Amino acid sequence: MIQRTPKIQVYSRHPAENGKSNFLNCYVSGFHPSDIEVDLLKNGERIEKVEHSDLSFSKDWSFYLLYYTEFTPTEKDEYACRVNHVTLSQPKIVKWDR
Amino acid sequence: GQNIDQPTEMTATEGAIVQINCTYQTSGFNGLFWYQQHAGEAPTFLSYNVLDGLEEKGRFSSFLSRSKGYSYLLLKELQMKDSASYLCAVKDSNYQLIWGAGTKLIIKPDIQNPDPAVYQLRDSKSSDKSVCLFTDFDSQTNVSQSKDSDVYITDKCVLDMRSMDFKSNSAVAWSNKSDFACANAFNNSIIPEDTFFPSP
Amino acid sequence: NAGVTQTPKFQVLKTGQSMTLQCAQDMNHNSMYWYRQDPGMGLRLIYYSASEGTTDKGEVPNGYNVSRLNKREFSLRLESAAPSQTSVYFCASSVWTGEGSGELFFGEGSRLTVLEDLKNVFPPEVAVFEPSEAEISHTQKATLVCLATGFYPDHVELSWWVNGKEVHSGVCTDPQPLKEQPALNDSRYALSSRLRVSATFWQNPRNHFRCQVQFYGLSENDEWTQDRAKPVTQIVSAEAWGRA
Amino acid sequence: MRTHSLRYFRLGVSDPIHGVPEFISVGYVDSHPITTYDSVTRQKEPRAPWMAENLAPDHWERYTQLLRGWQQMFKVELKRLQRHYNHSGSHTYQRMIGCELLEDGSTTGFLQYAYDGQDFLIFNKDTLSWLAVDNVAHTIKQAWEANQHELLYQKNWLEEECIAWLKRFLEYGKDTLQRTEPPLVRVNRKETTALFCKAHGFYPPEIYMTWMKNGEEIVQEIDYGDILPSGDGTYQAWASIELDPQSSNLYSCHVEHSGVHMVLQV
Ligand SMILES: [Cl-]
Ligand code: NA
Repeated sequence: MIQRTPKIQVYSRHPAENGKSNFLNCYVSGFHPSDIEVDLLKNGERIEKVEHSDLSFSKDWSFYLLYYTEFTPTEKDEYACRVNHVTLSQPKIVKWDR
Repeated sequence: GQNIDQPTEMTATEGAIVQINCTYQTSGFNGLFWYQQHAGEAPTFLSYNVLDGLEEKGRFSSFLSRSKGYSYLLLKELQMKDSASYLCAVKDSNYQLIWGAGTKLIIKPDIQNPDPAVYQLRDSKSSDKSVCLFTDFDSQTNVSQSKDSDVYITDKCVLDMRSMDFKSNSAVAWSNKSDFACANAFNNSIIPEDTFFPSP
Repeated sequence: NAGVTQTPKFQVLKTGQSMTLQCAQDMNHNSMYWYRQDPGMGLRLIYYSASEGTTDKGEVPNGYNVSRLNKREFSLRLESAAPSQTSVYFCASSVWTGEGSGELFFGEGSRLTVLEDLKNVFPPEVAVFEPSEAEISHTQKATLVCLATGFYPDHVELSWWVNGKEVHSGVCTDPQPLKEQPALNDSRYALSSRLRVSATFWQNPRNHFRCQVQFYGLSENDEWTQDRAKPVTQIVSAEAWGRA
Repeated sequence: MRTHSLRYFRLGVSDPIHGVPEFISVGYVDSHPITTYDSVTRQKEPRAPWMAENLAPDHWERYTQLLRGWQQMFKVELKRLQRHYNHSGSHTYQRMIGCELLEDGSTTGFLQYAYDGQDFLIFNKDTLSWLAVDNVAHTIKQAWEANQHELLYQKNWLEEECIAWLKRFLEYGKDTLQRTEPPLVRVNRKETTALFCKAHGFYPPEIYMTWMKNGEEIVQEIDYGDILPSGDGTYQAWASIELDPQSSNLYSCHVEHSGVHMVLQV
């Protein structure tokens, strides 16, 4: 059967500016089947208070999810999104580029 | 609210055509069903319509107009077996059935050779009743209820002798009163002029 | 291939008595329903079961309860019977619910009469009346009449038996009984039936005619305190022989 | 109004892991979830506040019972498919139904099924037939098409009932669905050197962003980004094009959103 790997996009809710509170989004989409694991990383460590929307359905039968957490971006702290899926041998990490 | 309406009763003649109407005002529409229910029996599925037009099924046909919110069940070449109640029901937006009160269809048989007569039946040694039988009259005759409280008169009933392909209407009256006689039993009904009254 | 089987067909109840109606379907259907039918209005849903393992109220659930025991069985429970619950109860089933064109399959129905007291319950009195000699010579046919009178409630089944076998050809039975006192709410009933045969069949002296009325009334558990005989479920019949 | 749609999805999983439900059903108006049901809660619940405040509890009670029945039907259908496919392990079965009320007033309607995320059966409400992708689907197609009344019922639902539900929900959530928040658009330079056109803060999510070179658009060089949710009910998008350092050219970003066109010249 055809299994589709997730597309991972990490971005902020607003245009990021140092010292101003924002939201770090990780939009995971286009994957199939639905079982998936997502964690937001700060300096390589997992963030605890991370919220996420319910599983959502696309017209092409794939699924998407939005994981997010509130944060204040600085210059020293690096953020990333870690996603694991059946189509992935090892967990894939995508860093938040700004 | 949600409402279904159909006539209470319809009477037609054997062999003729009858059209049973059903109008509905509902919250949405997911189809209209017709059911047949003989007396003392279970309703049975007849037909179903969702889109506009006429659908045929043997001697029966069902028509639907969604814009007018009305349907009819058309019965052609009526037979005695068609005597029954016909129930119309509509599924609303939440797939709940709203039932009409039903239409009772009464079929009058075509009496080929009417021979109206009132006969005195033989007494039973185990009963004090005298029994008279009005029979073999044309289907246009109506049988009225008794005016006397101690005289009992049943409505007319069509009987089918399958071996002779013969049908006949009949009604029964009885009483234990001393003055009860078959000559006056059906005096409250309009009976044919040529009704035969055999002499006692 | 039994379809929908519900029991019992008739039942008389006293106010406050409990009662359970059974319903089984062997069509592997998922949805089951319980309706009541009353004169002058459409079927009204009491309770329904969209699938095995769930039930919900209908339009008139008050006074009733249900149990979807399994995929096949859907019982209806009247815990405290009330006179307003006098009705005809129908159980139905369909393959699924929520599908548009799926029709209902009904059981044969259960007629319930709930009475304040059983003092007015009566079995029928059955008599047979032999054909008029004037009819025989005038029409070459012979009509026998059976009268079942004075019964209450209207839970009767009338059948004709010719030479030990039940017949239907040439038989007419009143579809509705008459009230012997139409002004009374608790009036006892009367029912008439005719069996018309040829004159030759009636004039055979060995031919046997019998009208039979099955009455559905009280059972052993019903309390009876009247001076007359307890009006239990019974068969009352009357017979006649052909004559030459 | 703009174009609006109502869609209902179903997902069935044959052998889910311990926590995952075997059945899920969710409804959407445009991109907004409105309702949800699953085999764990076994309850029909609203997912939009304007849905909860406009539908009485009798609505949620009725569809809770309906969904419980539909859950079992979906399981039976998935068992039949995976048996005819001779497939072991866990497999998925999906359903999508819905309609669109277009801007000019016309309507569309659709109903599809999928097995393991691939098209399985597709309904044609004009020819009243099912399109089958393989012979397992062909068997189902013949069984469904033998019931002519069910085809007529689905056509009437897609063309009449679905549109009626959509207009009803459109009125309930008009403050959300029929509003407009214009985008904020900016242009950046990045050495990937490429020009990035970025928009954010807009609703509805439908937006068109393209690059133009000297008044002419050529979609081959343009890199289109996905329309992404920001998390506050608004959306953001971008589009990039690579610069030609060997010749001078006038680049401009074009953004269309809710009947308003925007041009940013570089
Ligand atoms: Cl809904
Ligand atoms: Na109740």
